Amino acid sequence: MERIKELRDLMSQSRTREILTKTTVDHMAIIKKYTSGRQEKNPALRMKWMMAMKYPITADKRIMEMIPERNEQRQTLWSKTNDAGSDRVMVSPLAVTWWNRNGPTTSTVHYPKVYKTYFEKVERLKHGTFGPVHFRNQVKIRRRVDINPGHADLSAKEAQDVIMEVVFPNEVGARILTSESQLTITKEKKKELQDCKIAPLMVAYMLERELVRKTRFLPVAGGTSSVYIEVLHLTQGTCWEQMYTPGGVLRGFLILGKENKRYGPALSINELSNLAKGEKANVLIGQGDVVLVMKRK
Amino acid sequence: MDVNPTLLFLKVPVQNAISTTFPYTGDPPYSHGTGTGYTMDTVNRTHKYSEKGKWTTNTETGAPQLNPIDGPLPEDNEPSGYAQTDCVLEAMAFLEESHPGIFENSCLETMEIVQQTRVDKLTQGRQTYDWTLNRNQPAATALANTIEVFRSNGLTANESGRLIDFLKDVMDSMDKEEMEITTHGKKKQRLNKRSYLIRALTLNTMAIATPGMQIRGFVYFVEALARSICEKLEQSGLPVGGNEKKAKLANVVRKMMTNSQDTELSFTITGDNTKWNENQNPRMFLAMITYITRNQPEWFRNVLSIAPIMFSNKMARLGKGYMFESKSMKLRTQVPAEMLANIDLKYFNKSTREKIEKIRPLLIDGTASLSPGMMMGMFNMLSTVLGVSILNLGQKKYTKTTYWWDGLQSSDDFALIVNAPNHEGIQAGVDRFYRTCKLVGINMSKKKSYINRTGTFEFTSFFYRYGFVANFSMELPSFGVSGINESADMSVGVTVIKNNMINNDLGPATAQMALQLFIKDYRYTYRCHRGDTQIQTRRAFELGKLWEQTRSKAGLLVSDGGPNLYNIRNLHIPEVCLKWELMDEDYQGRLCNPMNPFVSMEYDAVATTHSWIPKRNRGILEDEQMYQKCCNLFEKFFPSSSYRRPVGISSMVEAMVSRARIDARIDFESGRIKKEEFAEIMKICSTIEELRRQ
Amino acid sequence: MEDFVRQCFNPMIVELAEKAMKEYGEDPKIETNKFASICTHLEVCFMYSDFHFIDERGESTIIKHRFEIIEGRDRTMAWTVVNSICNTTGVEKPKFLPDLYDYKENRFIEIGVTRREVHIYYLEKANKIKSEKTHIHIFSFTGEEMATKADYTLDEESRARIKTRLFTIRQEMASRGLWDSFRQSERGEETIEERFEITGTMRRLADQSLPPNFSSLENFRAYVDGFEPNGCIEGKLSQMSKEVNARIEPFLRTTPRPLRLPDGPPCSQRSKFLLMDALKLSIEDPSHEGEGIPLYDAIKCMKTFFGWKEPNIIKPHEKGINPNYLLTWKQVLAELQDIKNEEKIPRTKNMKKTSQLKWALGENMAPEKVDFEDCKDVNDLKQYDSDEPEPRSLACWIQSEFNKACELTDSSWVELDEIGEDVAPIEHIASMRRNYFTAEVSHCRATEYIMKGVYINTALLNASCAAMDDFQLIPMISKCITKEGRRKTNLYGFIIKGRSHLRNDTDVVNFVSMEFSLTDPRLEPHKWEKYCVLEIGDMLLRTAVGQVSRPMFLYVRTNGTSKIKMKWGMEMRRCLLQSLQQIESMIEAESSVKEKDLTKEFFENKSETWPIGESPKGVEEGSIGKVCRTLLAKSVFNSLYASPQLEGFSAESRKLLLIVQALRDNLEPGTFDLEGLYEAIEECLINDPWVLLNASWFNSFLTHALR
Ligand SMILES: [Mg+2]
Ligand SMILES: [Mg+2]
Repeated sequence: MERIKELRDLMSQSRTREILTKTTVDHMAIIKKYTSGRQEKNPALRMKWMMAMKYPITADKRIMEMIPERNEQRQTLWSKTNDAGSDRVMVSPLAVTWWNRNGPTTSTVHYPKVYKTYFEKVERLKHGTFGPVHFRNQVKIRRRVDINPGHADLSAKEAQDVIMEVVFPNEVGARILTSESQLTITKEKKKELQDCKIAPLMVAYMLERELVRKTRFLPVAGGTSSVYIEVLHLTQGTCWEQMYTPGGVLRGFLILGKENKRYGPALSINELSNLAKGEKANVLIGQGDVVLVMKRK
Repeated sequence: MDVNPTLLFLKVPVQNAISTTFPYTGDPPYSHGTGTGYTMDTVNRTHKYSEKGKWTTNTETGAPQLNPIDGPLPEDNEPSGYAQTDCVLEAMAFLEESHPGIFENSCLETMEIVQQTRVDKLTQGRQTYDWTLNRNQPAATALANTIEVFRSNGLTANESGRLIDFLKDVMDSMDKEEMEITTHGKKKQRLNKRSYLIRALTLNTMAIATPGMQIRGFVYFVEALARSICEKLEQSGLPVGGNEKKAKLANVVRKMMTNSQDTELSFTITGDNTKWNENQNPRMFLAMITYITRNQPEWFRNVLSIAPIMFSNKMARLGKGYMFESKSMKLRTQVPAEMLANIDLKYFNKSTREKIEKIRPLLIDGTASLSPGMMMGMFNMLSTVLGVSILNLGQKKYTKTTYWWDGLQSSDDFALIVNAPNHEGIQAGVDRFYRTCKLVGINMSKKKSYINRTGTFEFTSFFYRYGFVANFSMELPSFGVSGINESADMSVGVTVIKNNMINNDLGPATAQMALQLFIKDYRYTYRCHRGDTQIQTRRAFELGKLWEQTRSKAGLLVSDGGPNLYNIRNLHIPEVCLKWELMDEDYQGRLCNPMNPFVSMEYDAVATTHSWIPKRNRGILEDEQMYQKCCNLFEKFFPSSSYRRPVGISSMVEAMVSRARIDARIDFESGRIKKEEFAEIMKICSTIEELRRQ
Repeated sequence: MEDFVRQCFNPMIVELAEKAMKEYGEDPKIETNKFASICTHLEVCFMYSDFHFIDERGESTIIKHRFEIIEGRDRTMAWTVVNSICNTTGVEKPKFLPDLYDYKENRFIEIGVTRREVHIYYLEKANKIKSEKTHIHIFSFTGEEMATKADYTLDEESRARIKTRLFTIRQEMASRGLWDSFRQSERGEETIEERFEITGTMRRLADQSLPPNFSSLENFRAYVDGFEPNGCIEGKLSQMSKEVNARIEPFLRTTPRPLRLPDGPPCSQRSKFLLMDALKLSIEDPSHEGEGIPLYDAIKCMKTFFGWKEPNIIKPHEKGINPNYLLTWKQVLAELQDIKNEEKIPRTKNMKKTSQLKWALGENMAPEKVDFEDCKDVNDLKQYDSDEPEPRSLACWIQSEFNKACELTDSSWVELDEIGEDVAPIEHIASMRRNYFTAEVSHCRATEYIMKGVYINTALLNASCAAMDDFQLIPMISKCITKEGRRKTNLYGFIIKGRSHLRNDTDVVNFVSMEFSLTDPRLEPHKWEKYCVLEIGDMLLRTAVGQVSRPMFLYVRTNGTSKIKMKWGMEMRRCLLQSLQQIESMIEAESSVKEKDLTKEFFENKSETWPIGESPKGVEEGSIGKVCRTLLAKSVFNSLYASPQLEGFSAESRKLLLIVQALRDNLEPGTFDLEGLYEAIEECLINDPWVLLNASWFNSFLTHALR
């Protein structure tokens, strides 16, 4: 298949083979920072020039199935061309507009669930009340203020564990797998996002914004709660202050050792549920560690 | 009637209309004031302010080096580089005495930082001088080139992933008798010990100068220590910014004026220290680092001293050179600065002639030897520490007189406030502060400095007047489209306006006008005008059809031809969520359908059909994307690597192979791939395993 | 790391390890890796010992204690315990300290946790300690383990628990960025501290980086380590001559003097297009076929004017060849007529290369690039001429330019996009301020200049991008809304763009600009030194005597532009923002003093006037709208005449303005090198008309403010 063949091609070259065999997973992120080339200068001018092109956007081959080649006015929405990396077709913004006005509708029930923080902001602003504006000399005072309140019970690393369990179940490390009990929030989010077609990376980012506490060192002259820091641009200025009130199963495993070929091919984390109470098995955990483990008895 | 805008100052005080004195909102279109001549000028000026020091010849590079430390005390008011070691050490000692435990705690914090740092930290810099290519390159490219050359020269410690091990590799490379550079079919160059040393000790001129990779990590550690020191100093203007500067200006004025008695006299100097880096000696920085790191583990002191040690033997690259032209036949040519040391002196003007004669004895293999002084932008916070120490020397317990001073220092400006019984005491205090600054090598700009009764002053483009501070240290940012896509552009525009309001003192009406200008630019760029309008564009027909079809036009995004609902109230709200309640159900479902064929500063944006990816248009490493090609193909084996930094013991290839085998087995056992595909994948995995074992 | 150690292990083990480190005088704060190693060893030993008992028959049951700990106790007490055990059970004396005692196996068990591989650690321990009758168990953080004769005393469950604990500790260290240092700090069976030495070349460089009276870095370190402050600064100050001082010179009402403006011939116009001399041919209500495309709009605008005649030179360009300019204009007219009679015109019209166009665009005039060595003997070869610029004197035309840029036009030039409805009171205040400013500036001439620059630079950039190597003809066009509300399209002239092989942002593309005008150049020839001016027709104007025919001229000049300059011109709308900000700033400042909103007082009073100009009678006051328009014109002229001299003058004269302000506040201002500041200010005054006008403005302000 494509990915294994690309891996073999990379391992054919001496230098890339050297990197792959030498670099451990721990250091992968480090070499992720060794970028080449340069960054575009004047990206705004580049985008303006691109928008004048007939087909400046990249889509996938699937767009041929539903989006027609031309609209009523005979304007060509997409053409036949590739990006030299994959079967990415070149399309126009007319295709985006045509999808928005005629594309297949779906049920957007997960969007309020996934983007809970944004809709909470919308509700807080919607039902808020304003008071007068007071002009005076402003005495700002610096403090740490919660940009994101996060879950009160969950910590930062514990929130990351929840996110990993929810979004990437078969990439959880030994700490999650060897734990004894699962958190209620984990089961709640699992049930909530059972059948969600939004990108898992976006879901992970949203869960991070919702559960992880983030704090910033800011100067304030009033309310210093999470609901008040988001409307800071609206409530304070150089010499004015605006009175506002906001309107609002896979656990209990013990690592026995490294991979043991006599116990069979390595398993996935999801298929550890079919092991008996005590049965030993090789399993891939984390980001590629094959370990022989077993259930507690 | 001749219009004279500055006559407005006859009524409005200068502080209230200071904005009218700043000509540009944005970088001006000339970017002039640099070149080889300017580099020669700064080198000559630095050597002239120290000329009464001791001359030596470096035993490792042969570079002439001037040492003004402990030189004769100045007799005039011209800039001097004769810092006294005892005076600097005494200033550090008194700063420690007035802030007991400051150096020890800073050292502990920097020790944790030094132990926990990673090599990729060096990829976060700006244009850096690559010695492997002898030219400026991006930080990541230069770091990768250096790592490749070190590997080809048998230097590997940096493979541990720790910056300290990369620095150990740099130290080891300094001992290499020969350095081999291979350029890509192949071209081999050999640098002897002296050539590599000089190359590793250069700062390239095109902050003005740029160092190479061999000093960046040491400088980073030294600046981390300086940051720790400065965070504990109330008189330091760094690293805080925004309204923190306002608060500390107010605090210094309050403490110097309110505390004073009814008969005490208070004055304030708005003082400039322009070009005071020329008289900042690396040896004095080594002295103060040595004093700071007293009673610390020897390795920590070794690193922290290695930084100034390298800066002491630094070399300056002259740059592009000169351009010659002829009128007889209209000829032109470029003369590099490398031949500038062995050329006649009739092709240049008089002033360039004098520059060349002045700098010739310092030239060593295309670089000028510059031991004294520093270049701006490297040890800013250490210089802030020195200036704050001199400010701390202004307490009554250190002056032993009736006058006393206090102020603010930020490495590019200073503000002083002197209290004394009468005018004579104010003069005496000013003289004492100036003379102590001279003792520690700090030179004050008399032309750009001025004094007046406390109540109004300036500091780092913050203008204080009777308690009201106007912040004008930053320019208005660009309010046009960023250029990622419709969703990202809208989110970034609103977020930029909001953050400028929060931090850059952007006014409400100015914020509204900026929002209007951004919306105009966005509509022009993405051809997403209101749709009810009659602007003719290739996207006009579809937008008009969508506008006629829809029932609630307020729910349409601006990219879909909807109206702009953004005001100061909702700049913090994503556009999709802002008008989610007003959207038509069918339009909302189409726009937010995850199965669409388009979707593939931290800003908040919902993933919609407008999140498309635009068309992408388009040394020491044979393949420059080698590391990216490896890191990609790992994310499609472990998607979580995109969100979380991966952790594991096994090598990348072994992890990918194990994942491939497991996935192939699982997908074959579910009737998703056939026997032939399973056999092919297993065979390829076996081939990869053999390759890794080979 | 220390935080991780404290938060990872239970407090009992933390206290045990702290006591163990204290016994050897090791500070956990500085030796963090050793602390972590001790904690891990103690945790593993306790896990090995715990959950193991001995039944009454002799077998071991998991719930007498099967194991006795010897590592987590004092060395003397540990020796006491080991001696008692050996005496009671008759076991051989261990040469070194054991970890625990196994009663069931009646032996001494040593447990070792290794950061490296297990077998190497086991071999080292066997070669070092084992000797005789000692069981050794080695664990690793990677899940491996080793034991003598492959004999493991514990059951698989406890070994699995220990392996899992070590594996998770490894994972958490890796996630926290501590595993590298922890793994690199193990050599054999000990745990060293970080090592970073200065040797070889670096040691010599360090020994060469000291004050004059030190030979080695170690000696300098010794001097600094024992240094104590003993009146060093006081003695040095008493030794320094009194000539080194900062004497304050008072700044009174009689000390400041006018800036000395440069002398010489009057300065000339250097803008890219005409400002107050511009003439536009306009079509109202652009309802013609192919609307919105500049070429056809330019054609229609040209058609509206009757009065074209034979062009001729009236003001020659002293540096150029006038016939080339005349032929370029004739060729433009001929090509326009050709496309007109062709009846089928495309979006863009590219001029045919011609001798006149080749010369006017400076094509091939660029000297060829040759190696210096191949031409080093040329007698005429010299460094690229960078002599001092020729000084120029201030001319009255720049003041007239600004005066005309400050006044109102009969039509609107800027139409801003809508924003959301205002709800918050601060939003209403902001809207009121913005709407007043926009109403005052929408019809200003400076807004017309902004739009002119934006349109022209956008067209030039697009032509350069598309027609890389074609002599594209670019009409100079602007859009307007009249009082009646009918759209109007204005044509000021044409620009012919030369070769546009623009690789970098600062390389020049040369163009030729021809611009309609109604002003005769002969009145101010010095203003038009860079122009060749032709008389291209006659225009009828309605006056008291009927239709008067006045000559209509064409200002023609060769110019050049870069990508950065075009981008700068396209961003001229920012000027509006700047002006608004300035006005807002003033209000805010005043509000801070008055503790109340002053938008109405600033805008709706219509009786407060600001000093905004000067006349023979004296200082002239203007309304708020006049101040807004003047600030907008100043911003637009700063953008149009941006130069290093302008920013130098602004920065240097800000200090003098603040000093004068302090004098006006009775704050007893004083200086140190005031003459130096005057020299710095005056060094920026050479030839730029805008900077010279600003200097004259400052002089007038000084005259009035000192009084
Ligand atoms: Mg200053
Ligand atoms: Mg200042």
